[PDB]
Amino acid sequence: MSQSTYSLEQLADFLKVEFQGNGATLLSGVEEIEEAKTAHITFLDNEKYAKHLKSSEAGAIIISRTQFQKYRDLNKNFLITSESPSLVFQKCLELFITPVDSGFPGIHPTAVIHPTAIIEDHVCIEPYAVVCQHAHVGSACHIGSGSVIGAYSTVGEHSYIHPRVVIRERVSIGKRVIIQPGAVIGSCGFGYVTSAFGQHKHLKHLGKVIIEDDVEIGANTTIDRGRFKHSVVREGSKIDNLVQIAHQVEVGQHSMIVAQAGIAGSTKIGNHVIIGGQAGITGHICIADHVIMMAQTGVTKSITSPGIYGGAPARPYQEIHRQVAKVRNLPRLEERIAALEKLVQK
Amino acid sequence: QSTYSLEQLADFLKVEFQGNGATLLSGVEEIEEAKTAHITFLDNEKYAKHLKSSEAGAIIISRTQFQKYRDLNKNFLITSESPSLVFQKCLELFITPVDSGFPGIHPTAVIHPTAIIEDHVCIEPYAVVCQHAHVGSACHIGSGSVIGAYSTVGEHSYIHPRVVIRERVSIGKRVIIQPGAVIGSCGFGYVTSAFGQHKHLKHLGKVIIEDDVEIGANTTIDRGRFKHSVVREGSKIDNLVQIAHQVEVGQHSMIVAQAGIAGSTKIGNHVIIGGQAGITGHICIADHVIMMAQTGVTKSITSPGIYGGAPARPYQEIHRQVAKVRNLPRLEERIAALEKLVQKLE
Amino acid sequence: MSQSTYSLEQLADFLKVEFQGNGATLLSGVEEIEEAKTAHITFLDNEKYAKHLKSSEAGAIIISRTQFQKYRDLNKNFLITSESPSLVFQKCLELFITPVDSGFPGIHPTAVIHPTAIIEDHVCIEPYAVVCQHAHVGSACHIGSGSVIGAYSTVGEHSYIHPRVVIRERVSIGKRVIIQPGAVIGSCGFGYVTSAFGQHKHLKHLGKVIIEDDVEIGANTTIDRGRFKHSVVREGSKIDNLVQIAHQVEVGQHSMIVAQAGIAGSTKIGNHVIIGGQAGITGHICIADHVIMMAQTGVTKSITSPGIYGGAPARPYQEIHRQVAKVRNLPRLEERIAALEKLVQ
Ligand SMILES: CC(=O)N[C@H]1[C@@H](OP(=O)(O)OP(=O)(O)OC[C@H]2O[C@@H](n3ccc(=O)[nH]c3=O)[C@H](O)[C@@H]2O)O[C@H](CO)[C@@H](O)[C@@H]1O
Ligand SMILES: CCCCCCCCCCCCCCCC(=O)O
Ligand SMILES: CCCCCCCCCCCCCCCC(=O)O
Ligand SMILES: CCCCCCCCCCCCCCCC(=O)O
Repeated sequence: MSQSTYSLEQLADFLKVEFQGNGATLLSGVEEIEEAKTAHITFLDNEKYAKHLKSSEAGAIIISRTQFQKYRDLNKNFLITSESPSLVFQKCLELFITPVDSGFPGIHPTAVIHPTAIIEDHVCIEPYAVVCQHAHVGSACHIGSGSVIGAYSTVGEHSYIHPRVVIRERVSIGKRVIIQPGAVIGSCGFGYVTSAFGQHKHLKHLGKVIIEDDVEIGANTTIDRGRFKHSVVREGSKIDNLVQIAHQVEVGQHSMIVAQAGIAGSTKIGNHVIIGGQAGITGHICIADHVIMMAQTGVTKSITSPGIYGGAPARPYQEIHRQVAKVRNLPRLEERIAALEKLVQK
Repeated sequence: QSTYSLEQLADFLKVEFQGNGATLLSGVEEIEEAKTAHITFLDNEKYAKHLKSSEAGAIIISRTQFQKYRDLNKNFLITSESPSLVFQKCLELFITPVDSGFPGIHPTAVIHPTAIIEDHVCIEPYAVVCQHAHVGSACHIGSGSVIGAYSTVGEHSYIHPRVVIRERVSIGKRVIIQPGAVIGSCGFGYVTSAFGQHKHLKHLGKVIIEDDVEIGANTTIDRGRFKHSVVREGSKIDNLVQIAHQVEVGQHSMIVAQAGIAGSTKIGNHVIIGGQAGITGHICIADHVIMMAQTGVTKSITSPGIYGGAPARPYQEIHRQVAKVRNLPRLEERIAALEKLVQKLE
Repeated sequence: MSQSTYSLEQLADFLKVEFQGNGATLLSGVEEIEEAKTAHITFLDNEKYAKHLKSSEAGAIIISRTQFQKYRDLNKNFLITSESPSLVFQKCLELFITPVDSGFPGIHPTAVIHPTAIIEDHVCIEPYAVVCQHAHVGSACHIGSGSVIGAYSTVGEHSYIHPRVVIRERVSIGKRVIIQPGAVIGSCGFGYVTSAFGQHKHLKHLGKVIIEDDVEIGANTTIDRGRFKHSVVREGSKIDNLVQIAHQVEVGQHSMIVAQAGIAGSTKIGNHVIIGGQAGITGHICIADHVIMMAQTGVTKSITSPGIYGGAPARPYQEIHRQVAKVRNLPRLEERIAALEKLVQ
């Protein structure tokens, strides 16, 4: 059974949103548009859902103003918003599954905080978390169970650090950053001096890592500091689980890096970039703004222009689509040769 | 340390032997490396090289492979069961397992007043059990592990140190979780805005880990927005694997290390995923499908059998295409052999 | 707070190095060769750069004696060394940026140490680290916050273990070994016996993990133990972030494994081997000494002689470079066929 029941109108009012349809319609859960039934709230998200909308049995559909002007004649209950539909849907989702926390509010007796560390107002620090010398945790932060905030590291207001995250020394974490469990920020970069015919001597890496506002970093993802320059991750970028970011990597604004991709040292990535799952980018190159790399891409040279790329080495997608096809067509090209090899006349 | 004779072993294992029964054995070893004091085993068409000239004092072997080598004057232990399983029986005679030496519930374990901890459970130093969690009987919760809000761990499960189990996770019976794993990380899903900017969505689905599942070190399993992610019973998952939001892994399936499945993909029962393979989201993998290491699965696999390559094709077809790509200089030379016969002048 | 400025001459005296140029030149930081300004010390270690040298604006360039001869005519401030310019550069770096510890000296009161664990002199153990029955921490070792040192595991003198590393039971860690946060040393190997109905039997692992001296291991890298014999990483090898080292893998000496690479069971890597980022190596094979594997390599067969290998399946550099070129050429190739086929024989 469900947690709550709402009428269309009651919910529209709660959401400070407009509605069209039957205000007395009863709503008791959420569902994706292709599976929603009378009782369900759903949303339309701007894709080929034309016929997904007409055939929708949902009791309430969250739709933007522009999209509603186009489907005004349809006999459906709409919740009409100026915000993005998915975001308003999120608000409806949390009426049915309320978000929950660990049950340890404020600073826990077992939190270890260095006397020189500065903790601001209204912060939560969970069991066994460690805050090292001269660190600075901004107001309304959450430091999860057993996380380490390293020496001289700053954490901007409203950031949410999950359990067992390690933030090493000299790391700048911006406002409203979300780090999932098991991330390591400011691990030493993979750089050495070579000696005695190939033996490798450790170099101390003294660069920072700068994590700007509204950045998210996924579970077990590792971000290496530069040797003397900073690794940076700019505003609004999101980074999925299990990603390697190497020393002195720059990742521009509102970029996205999907699980298990890796970027080698000293590479810059532009703004509005998508790096697909398991892709890899060599060191010492650049990726332009608005580039999209397909999963499992291997980037060997700089990309200087926007568009989709894939393969290894990466090529513009038109080129590798062609490549895969010509390769698959090899036997048919060989029978084409053998037939033309048969013609050996006088 | 103890010692066993060939007859003294055959009788314990309840197995038939052949050779010198008074032979003295004192350990296990790999077929190539085993001397007189060593028990070994054969379980390959591709390890037969090392049998003809082995020095083991006992060779565990199947009724099938025995038919090839019974003429050889080696000491055998012949089984109608898995040679490797019987091998394990011998190995567990010579090496004992060892624990931390922190029995029961440690004084430093933080258990929220509203959590339920059953009987005969071990919770190691600095582990944190959050509100309304249920830890079943005969469980082991490793040092510094987190058991999130409203999460349950079925009886006889084993959570290694520094594992993070987040909110509303269901861990089934006799599950083993290796160190560093993160169960119930947030799925990589965002709301894109007017200016290409990405808005965080709290993911509120469950992760359901069924009975007998094992999960490797530093592996990450994401939860769906509101629908569930599932790893069905029997499935074994290796190190450094990404399991994305709302993925469903069928029963008795294997996912090898560094492999990755993208959001909303369903994997059938008895599927093997070779290492470093990635599979795209929103597709289906049929039961009994085997993906080779480094496979790149772009489209749903409808039929069972072995697949490999990127894009994924059946074994026979990629093996073929690898051969035909290798043969391109030959193919071009026979075009040069043909562009030379333009000697057709008049 | 090292807002510090030194003179080129002071620098040279500190470093014990010859200089060419204005000794009064004021240096107040470090920079990479193509960005260095008059306030900046930089270095040239690779001839791969050197094109940035002629135009360089650095207030000092750390250079070798050979390179000086090559570039003598030039009007630059040089610090001339018989050592590695990158190792001399490091001494300058450390002059402007000072390493910082956590500020938790010695053994922190909240460290759990089993009555049967052995702790030597001058050891740091940080808040909430856990040391199990019969473990051994060497002299002058650092055990970072919340790290676990498992049952009967030894950590050799002068090792540095960062926060939340899990060192499991029966792991030997050598001298001077560094382990970045989150690595897991001694997880169970991935070993099973699939039954007729399709179900998979867990095989208990009781072998060990041996990490030799001067080895380094990256963040969240995971090194599994063997069914009955040890996984081993030999002297001076450096393993990057997020790597899979399976059960019974042996890594030789002075080898390097770049991030996300992976190696399957019972595989042998020789000495002075480089495995590139994201590369993958099957089980039960060997890689010869002095082999270089390109990034994203898929090695399916043993490499038995030295050199450079790339692609998936891996081939020597020559065969793989040629293959890419020939695949790249298929439209041009069938174009030659398209021209041929319009014969009227
Ligand atoms: C993959 C990648 O991107 N770089 C690799 C390469 O870097 P490489 O040796 O080229 O230089 P690194 O990036 O390691 O050194 C740090 C910085 O020094 C600067 N610099 C380098 C040489 C020089 O003569 N003058 C100078 O100013 C470079 O711009 C670099 O950003 O070999 C190192 C040897 O272990 C690895 O750590 C690095 O991962
Ligand atoms: C140049 C080799 C050809 C194949 C294409 C390879 C693309 C590069 C993949 C490297 C993975 C990046 C991992 C980061 C490692 C690090 O630098 O610390
Ligand atoms: C169309 C894709 C081209 C290549 C095919 C390779 C399959 C993709 C591999 C990606 C694996 C990573 C999945 C995690 C995704 C996530 O968490 O959002
Ligand atoms: C066509 C041949 C397949 C492609 C080549 C892939 C080479 C192997 C890549 C996977 C590495 C396996 C490491 C996983 C460790 C483990 O088994 O636990």
